[PDB]
Amino acid sequence: GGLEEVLAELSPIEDFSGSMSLSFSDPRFDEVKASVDECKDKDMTYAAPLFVTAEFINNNTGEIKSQTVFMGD
Amino acid sequence: ADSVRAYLKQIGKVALLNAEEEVELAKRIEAGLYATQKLAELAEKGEKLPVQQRRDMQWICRDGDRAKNHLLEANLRLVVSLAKRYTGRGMAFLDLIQEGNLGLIRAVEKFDYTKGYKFSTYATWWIRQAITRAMADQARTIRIPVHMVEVINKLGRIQRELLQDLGREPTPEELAKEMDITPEKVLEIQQYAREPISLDQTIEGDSQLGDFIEDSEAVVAVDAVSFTLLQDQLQSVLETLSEREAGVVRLRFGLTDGQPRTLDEIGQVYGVTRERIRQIESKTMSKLRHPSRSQVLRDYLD
Amino acid sequence: LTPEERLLRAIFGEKAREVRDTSLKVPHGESGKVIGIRVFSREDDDELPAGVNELVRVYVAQKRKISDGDKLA
Amino acid sequence: LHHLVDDKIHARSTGPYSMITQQPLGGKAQFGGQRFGEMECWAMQAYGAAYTLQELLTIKSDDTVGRVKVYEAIVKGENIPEPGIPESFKVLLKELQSLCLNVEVLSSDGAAIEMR
Amino acid sequence: IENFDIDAEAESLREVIRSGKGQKKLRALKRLKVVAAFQQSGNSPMGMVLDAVPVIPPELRPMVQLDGGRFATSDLNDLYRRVINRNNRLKRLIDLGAPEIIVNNEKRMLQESVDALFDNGRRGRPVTGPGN
Amino acid sequence: PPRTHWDMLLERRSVEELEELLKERLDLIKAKRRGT
Amino acid sequence: RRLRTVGELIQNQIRVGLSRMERVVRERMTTQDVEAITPQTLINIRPVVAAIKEFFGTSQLSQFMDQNNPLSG
Amino acid sequence: DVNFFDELRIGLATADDIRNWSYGEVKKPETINYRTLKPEKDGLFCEKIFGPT
DNA sequence: GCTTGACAAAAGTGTTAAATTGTGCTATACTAGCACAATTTAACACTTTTGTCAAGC
Ligand SMILES: CC(=O)O[C@H]1[C@H](C)[C@H](O)[C@H](C)[C@@H](O)[C@@H]([C@H](C)OC(=O)C(C)(C)CC(=O)O)CC/C=C(/C)C(=O)Nc2cc(O)c3c4c(c(C)c(O)c3c2O)O[C@](C)(O/C=C/[C@H](O[C@H]2C[C@@H]3OCO[C@@H]3[C@@H](C)O2)[C@H]1C)C4=O
Repeated sequence: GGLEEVLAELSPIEDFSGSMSLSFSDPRFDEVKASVDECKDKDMTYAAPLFVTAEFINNNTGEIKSQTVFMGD
Repeated sequence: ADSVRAYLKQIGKVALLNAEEEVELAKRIEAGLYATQKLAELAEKGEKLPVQQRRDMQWICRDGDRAKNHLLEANLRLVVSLAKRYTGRGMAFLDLIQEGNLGLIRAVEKFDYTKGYKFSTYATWWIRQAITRAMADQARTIRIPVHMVEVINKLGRIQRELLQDLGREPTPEELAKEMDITPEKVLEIQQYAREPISLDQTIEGDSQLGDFIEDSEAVVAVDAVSFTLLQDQLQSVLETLSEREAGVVRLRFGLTDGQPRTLDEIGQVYGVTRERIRQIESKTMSKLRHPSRSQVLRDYLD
Repeated sequence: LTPEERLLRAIFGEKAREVRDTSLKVPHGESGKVIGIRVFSREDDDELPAGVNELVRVYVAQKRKISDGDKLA
Repeated sequence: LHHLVDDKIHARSTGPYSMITQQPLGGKAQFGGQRFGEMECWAMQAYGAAYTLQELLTIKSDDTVGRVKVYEAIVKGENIPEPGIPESFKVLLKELQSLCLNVEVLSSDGAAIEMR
Repeated sequence: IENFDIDAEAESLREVIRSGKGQKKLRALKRLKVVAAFQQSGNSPMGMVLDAVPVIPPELRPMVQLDGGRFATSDLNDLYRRVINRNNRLKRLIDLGAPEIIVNNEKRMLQESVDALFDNGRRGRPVTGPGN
Repeated sequence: PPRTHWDMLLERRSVEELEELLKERLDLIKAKRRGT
Repeated sequence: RRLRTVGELIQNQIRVGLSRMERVVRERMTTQDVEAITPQTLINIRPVVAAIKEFFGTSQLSQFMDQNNPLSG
Repeated sequence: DVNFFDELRIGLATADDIRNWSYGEVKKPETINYRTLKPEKDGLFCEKIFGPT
């Protein structure tokens, strides 16, 4: 996927030391906010929110921190 | 070749200091500063000093400034190190660098070696503050003050945090409660945060925006002429009124002088009680409303 | 206001109104009939840009008989 | 085709003017007037119609006082007045001053003249 | 320019053209054109360095709110803003007393702003706003 | 009435602290000229 | 000679928004306290959604659809 | 408004010429107040020097 | 044809409280937010001026 292709490029964001590495993966799309006829009515952009599944790992303490990130519409 | 490229060339010509070096410079800079103040107070109080002691006291004053400038030129790289992170937010890199140098100056002025802390530890606060304080003061063409620039950044901060908590951009009521302010306040803040645009910008093709702005106070030839024709019509009505009556109506509205006049001030010229002027005004106005006199000006209403 | 104007206000008894007229009029040469109207109001919980209270859009259509000077091809 | 007469016919006697320059602002959005460009001035100069050319560049567009007096003359039915100084020219003088160029309009006497 | 004898610089320039004819004569010939141009005129050549800069009237660099409440303004205002900002900061650095590197850096920046104000992009990087 | 370098120095050190500093600095130059 | 299609034209603008995010994530790591950071703390999306908005909003490639007749569209 | 003048001359503007022309020295990089929207004094649109609004 | 006193509305005026605005500051080492002073703006009690009415010379 084009989005997965650009996400494979950033993952992982590695520290200069490499102590902390943050990984992106698994793009998520939610159902559209409003219909095309409703967007042209209310002067809003036809869009669907985009969640991602990131992660931040600390090499020093070995902890794992997963989270859900909202990129935008 | 390039301006910034030239500045880094010269700041690098001074070797960075170590802790002991900083402390010594911080001592000489301080002794020279007190040696300077000491001599100034003496003249006011008298208190002449040994001719010789004064000599090497004045040299300590002179010697402190080399310590001051040597300390600045050594930590210039630190300013650039901090200024890089703020480029592209509406300020040129060099301006950020200079304002940072101002913070570095005060850091040297306020440094305390007795605390035993490394200089970069304390100078970083002043350079960071001097750069951001400067951005709020200058980065905007309309120049919002600092405290209002502070609440804008805080509001956008809140909207950002909340956006992740909510999954959508907030409504004015939510930001108002989250920031502990009124919904009409946050709306008023978002109007202040608007930034201007360039007239010299072009929009489709070869047409700059500037050519589309109307001149509002420009005289419109169709109305100014009718105004001249109108004031001639009024000049006719005045000849029909009594000489004292016509004189009163003008002064009350200052047609000839261009400035209104109150009744007591109209009483002095006519030497009559101001109430009488009010009475004469009432009788003359009703006569102006009389059918014959006002028929023409109805059409001149608009 | 103008000294000449303030008198006419006193004669014909029309109070000089406190506000300026900035109304939406039809452009020169344009004609037709009103099809529909869209209204977004601040009182009702409509979404508006900061500082904007009410929005009203008027849609005007017109029949165009083929006329002299029109371009055919 | 989408080119229609009703949309392409424009006529103007008087109307709004630009804020920086005092010329009529073009386009149908502003009831604008037609542009008398560089080539058109060449044609008028070729004809030798000095007054027609002066009229187009002084009292039809840029004379802040000239264009309003001619309207007063047409309504009163009087002769049309002598044109003034094009605002474009006065703006040009100021733009040269802003470049640290001292430009002085001079009469036969050699005395400077206040452009106001 | 203060220590400039503009007659002897001219005359010494005046004679060399006829004697040292060649590639160097052309250099002196062209150079004589500007030197003599100042000689005939009673106007000083000091004008090439400005102690003060004129500010164009506001009406020609307007700042007006197009409807919608939003504001538009000429680039000249931001260009004047750059110049006056760096001018005042320089005053501040002088009054404080500052290392020559800092003061000299400010003077170079000030000169560049006046250059950008007059002919932007003519010398090196042109000053840009939003959208480059 | 600005806030000058003197004010900032006096705020963090008493006159007795500055005086002792000046004495040290004075003895340094004193040793230089007097002692070879 | 190739043609960048719509999907890639979006992909390129997504890449730019993620790259300026990479810089902010990097600086955010340093001045932030270790163990006080989560995927949410390091990420401000302002560049990403601004890249999407700017492209659709400003880019030459995103064009007002010409709809006078269905053949034109 | 003569409209009939003979010569037009140009030359280097000395500091005194510039100094003379100006109706005042603009001292601040301020355009207009952000709330009142009125021109800021000593700024770029200062009525004190440039003229009334 | 005009004047007087009672009178309320409006416009100033000086004094005070609130808000707005500007400056200073942060101490591991690294090459935004708050406190405080200064200034401006509002609020207000209070005084003078101004427009107005009824009644009468
Ligand atoms: C706002 C907008 O959409 O304008 C669009 C454009 C006008 C509308 O799409 C319009 C509906 C148009 O599609 C139709 C229409 C019938 O044609 C016409 O309108 C005219 C009258 C011109 C021709 C005609 O009718 O005869 C159909 C045209 C049919 C054909 C075979 C054609 O010629 N096509 C065409 C025409 C173009 O000129 C350009 C063009 C361009 C690029 C990268 C293109 O690929 C263009 C293109 O393919 O680069 C330039 C320098 O500048 C870019 C300018 C604009 O781009 C925007 C992009 C952003 O949108 C909002 O902010 C940005 C704004 C500032 O610029 C252009 C792309 C530019 O001239």
